[PDB]
Amino acid sequence: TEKIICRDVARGYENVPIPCVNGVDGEPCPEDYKYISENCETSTMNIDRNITHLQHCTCVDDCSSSNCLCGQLSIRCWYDKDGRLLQEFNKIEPPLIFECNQACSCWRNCKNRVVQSGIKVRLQLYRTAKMGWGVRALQTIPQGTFICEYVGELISDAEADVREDDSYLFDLDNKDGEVYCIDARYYGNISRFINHLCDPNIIPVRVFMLHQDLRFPRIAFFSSRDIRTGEELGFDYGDRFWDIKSKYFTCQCGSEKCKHSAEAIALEQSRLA
Amino acid sequence: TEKIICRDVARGYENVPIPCVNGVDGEPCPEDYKYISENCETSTMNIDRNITHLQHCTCVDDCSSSNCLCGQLSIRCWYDKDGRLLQEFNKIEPPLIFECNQACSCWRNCKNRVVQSGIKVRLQLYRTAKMGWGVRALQTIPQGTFICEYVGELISDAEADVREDDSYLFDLDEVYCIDARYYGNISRFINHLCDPNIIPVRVFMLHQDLRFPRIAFFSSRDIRTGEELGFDYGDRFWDIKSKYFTCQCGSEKCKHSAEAIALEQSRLA
Ligand SMILES: C[S@@+](CC[C@H](N)C(=O)[O-])C[C@H]1O[C@@H](n2cnc3c(N)ncnc32)[C@H](O)[C@@H]1O
Ligand SMILES: C[S@@+](CC[C@H](N)C(=O)[O-])C[C@H]1O[C@@H](n2cnc3c(N)ncnc32)[C@H](O)[C@@H]1O
Ligand SMILES: CNc1cc(C)nc(Nc2ccc(OC)c(C3=CCNCCC3)c2)n1
Ligand SMILES: CNc1cc(C)nc(Nc2ccc(OC)c(C3=CCNCCC3)c2)n1
Ligand SMILES: [Zn+2]
Ligand SMILES: [Zn+2]
Ligand SMILES: [Zn+2]
Ligand SMILES: [Zn+2]
Ligand SMILES: [Zn+2]
Ligand SMILES: [Zn+2]
Ligand SMILES: [Zn+2]
Ligand SMILES: [Zn+2]
Repeated sequence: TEKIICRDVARGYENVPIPCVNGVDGEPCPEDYKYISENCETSTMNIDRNITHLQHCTCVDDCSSSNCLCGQLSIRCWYDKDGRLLQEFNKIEPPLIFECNQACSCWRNCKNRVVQSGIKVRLQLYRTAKMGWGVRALQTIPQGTFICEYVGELISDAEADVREDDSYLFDLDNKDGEVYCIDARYYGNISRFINHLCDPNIIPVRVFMLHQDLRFPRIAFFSSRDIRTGEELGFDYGDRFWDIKSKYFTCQCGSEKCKHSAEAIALEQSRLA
Repeated sequence: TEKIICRDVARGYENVPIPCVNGVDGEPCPEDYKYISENCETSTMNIDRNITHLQHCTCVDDCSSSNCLCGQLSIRCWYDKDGRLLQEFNKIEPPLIFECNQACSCWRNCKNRVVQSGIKVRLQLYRTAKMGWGVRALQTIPQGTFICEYVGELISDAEADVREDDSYLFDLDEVYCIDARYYGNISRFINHLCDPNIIPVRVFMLHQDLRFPRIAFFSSRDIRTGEELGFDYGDRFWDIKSKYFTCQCGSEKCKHSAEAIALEQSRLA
């Protein structure tokens, strides 16, 4: 039987509480980590926070025009009037998003500040059947809605390379130079509990807000389709993760489209010869 | 004969709107600065944002216990149940206040997060009689209430020493400064009073880089509606600006007026 174990795993560090339940086994509100709502550093990253380096807009409306420079650096501004991704949004090739910032002319409440406004939808940390902890929606979520940000600790590839647990890494794809990661292992928000789905229902988008240091995009998940209450959430972890993790365990998403089940895995070894 | 010029000079960045009114002359909503709710940088200040260098507490309560480490770092926690300073607060030389942080065990709603929770009282930017713009209250403000932070651009004393205008400099105790000239919030418009109803306090929140305390204003006594806010700018400012102009605070205790500046000029010779 199900029961509210933690009333709010975010200790009210979010716009809404995110409670945790377990109706599958006897594991408690996990506490092998620290909840944070915003990214953190351990080493010196020296994010460029130079207010003059900020590409801003001069809009004096609600930034709903196409003349918003902030909403040009991403071709179009990709948010509708209700702060959803355009139905025509490039869901496979997600461009960089530059939200309005503190150098802009617009008001804090313009139409180009979705991600920076924090979680809005009601989420729940819950015990899955076969994947441990997972996240699910306690409400329908229209396609294109912002769910939550992938928050954790900022580290270099050289740091990631030598960390015991690689279970909670997230790659920040940068065109040039050195590469960086978010490790949600020791520090993280709700999103650290999102599982991999072979048939995903959210997508990550690299976003820029209070700063535009291309080394460190913030990662925001939006719903790639309508989501029915109670439905588990999950993005595609991609092959990097699976190539490493397969020999240790097997996908359990269950989707017939499953590309990483013990069955589909062995089918390709069988297809080999 | 008073007009409302900006609905909110903070462009909706504060918890509340801060409107501007002019009942004196024909000067409009000031617009030769950028309004920001949080301190900004131009050049790198290399603040220490390392979460492990954060001294945290491990309370499970609302941090009311005398056992909250954060509280102790400040001698004790100086906030009452409603977030106001204690009547027994050192108003002359106030201690640094370490608020709870993101590494603390406590909840975001604990008793030790006043300043980080933003402006609560209703303020208004208005045109004074002889002091240009000023900030006044729209409500009574109980003593020890948190008002606003002095927000601006962090600069070294080397940088400050060669800034054209030194009118929006606020000093921290390596020397660094907040210059609210090109970037600032409502506090950039608080005038100087010889009878100051607010005091600065150095605070730490998301980080504990001691070079960079954030500056919070609290009422030093009760404040009636309409009453103008103002803090003693200190003698550094006046020993510079005296020869340029003189204090118009209007106080009977005023110590920088034309009268006073001449009274001590001759009270000597
Ligand atoms: C970032 S964590 C997600 C939260 C995790 N379920 C937990 O309870 O901590 C990812 C780890 O959860 C498990 N996991 C996530 N998605 C899975 C999936 N689709 N199938 C099987 N295990 C999965 C694996 O142990 C994986 O290394
Ligand atoms: C930090 S600004 C205060 C905002 C200023 N009233 C304005 O209109 O922008 C400080 C400047 O305001 C004026 N000022 C502030 N306090 C004053 C006082 N007590 N008497 C006269 N002028 C004052 C002087 O021009 C001073 O250099
Ligand atoms: C270990 N060193 C590095 C270095 C870099 C640049 N990226 C990564 N990324 C990485 C590696 C392994 C992973 O799983 C085994 C993952 C993922 C972890 C779970 N979160 C979803 C993304 C895949 C990411 N790791
Ligand atoms: C110009 N260079 C420097 C360097 C340093 C370390 N401090 C300062 N502080 C300073 C100088 C002049 C001031 O007024 C003329 C002020 C003040 C400005 C207005 N705000 C009230 C505090 C006094 C501060 N200035
Ligand atoms: Zn705009
Ligand atoms: Zn903008
Ligand atoms: Zn905008
Ligand atoms: Zn699968
Ligand atoms: Zn505490
Ligand atoms: Zn604390
Ligand atoms: Zn606390
Ligand atoms: Zn005076």
